[PDB]
Amino acid sequence: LVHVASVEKGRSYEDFQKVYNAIALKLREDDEYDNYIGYGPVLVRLAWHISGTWDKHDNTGGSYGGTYRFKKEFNDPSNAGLQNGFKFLEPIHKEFPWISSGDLFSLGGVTAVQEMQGPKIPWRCGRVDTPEDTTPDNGRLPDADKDAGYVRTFFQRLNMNDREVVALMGAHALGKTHLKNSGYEGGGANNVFTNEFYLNLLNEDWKLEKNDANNEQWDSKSGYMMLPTDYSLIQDPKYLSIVKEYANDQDKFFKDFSKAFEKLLENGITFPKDAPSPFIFKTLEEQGL
Ligand code: HEM
Ligand SMILES: Cc1cnc2ccccc2c1N
Repeated sequence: LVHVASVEKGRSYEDFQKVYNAIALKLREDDEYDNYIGYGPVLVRLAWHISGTWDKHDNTGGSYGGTYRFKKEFNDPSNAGLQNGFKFLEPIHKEFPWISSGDLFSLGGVTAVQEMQGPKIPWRCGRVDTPEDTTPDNGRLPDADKDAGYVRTFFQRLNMNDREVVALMGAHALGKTHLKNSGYEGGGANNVFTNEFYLNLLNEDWKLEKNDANNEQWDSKSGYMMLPTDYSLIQDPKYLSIVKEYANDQDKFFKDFSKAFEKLLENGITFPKDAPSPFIFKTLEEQGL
């Protein structure tokens, strides 16, 4: 099963910079969402969930086909809460109806990372909408109540190794869990991309507690939380070494996250030899906007 990137007809960097800018300006504007967190973190999670359905074994799922727009995937219990991200992107799609759904969802995640002061994430266009019958079944996204071995095995299906997994998990610096979405609660309210997830893991005094949904999570008296799968990164000695590395080197974390996130958003896509190079979009701040 082959998905060949096909550039939206006649479009080039400047077109996609315009879409980036529209997303970024709306991120600035709609600042009240989720107790003033803003839409940045949910857009990152949306880009990951539309990509994280991929299966390397048969090339099903993945960001290419934009299948989150269909009911089966939109209604996946694992995706509860992401409708807010979809709704945010609706007026962007109405203004730029030529962009494919997979390109829009993945670009939303790139734009959010960068606008939240994260690393630059090179991004490639050319995902093409596929029909409703290509929508992956529910159950391909990961459970949070599990251990390091589960996490490691899970991510092999996405062709990610230990360093890639630990780097990607650093996105849990962003946003928060919501009891009604996932059965986990808390995590404060950060909307600036940093390596703080790793600092929090190593430096806080963690207690294993039950939340109001009767699920276990790790809590600190400072008011932070970690999912069982988050905490597994310091329980496993291979993951712990990498956590320590990222806790001690912001730039390395940024560079490794950028690579892993681009890879995640491109899994399953065949780029022709004569496709455009990846685009690196300027932030609003870089443009003086
Ligand atoms: C073992 C892997 C992972 C598990 C089990 C997991 C689980 C979760 C859970 C349960 C939530 C809370 C959802 C809610 O209540 O609203 C969440 C939020 C989030 N996840 Fe993950 N996640 C994983 C990996 C990732 C990855 C790889 C990324 C992106 C690179 C990511 C990005 C985020 C973001 C940004 C949020 C916050 C969303 C918000 O504030 O609305 N997650 N994740
Ligand atoms: C501090 C922390 C830890 N884990 C998280 C998992 C998902 C989303 C946000 C998180 C978060 N802010």
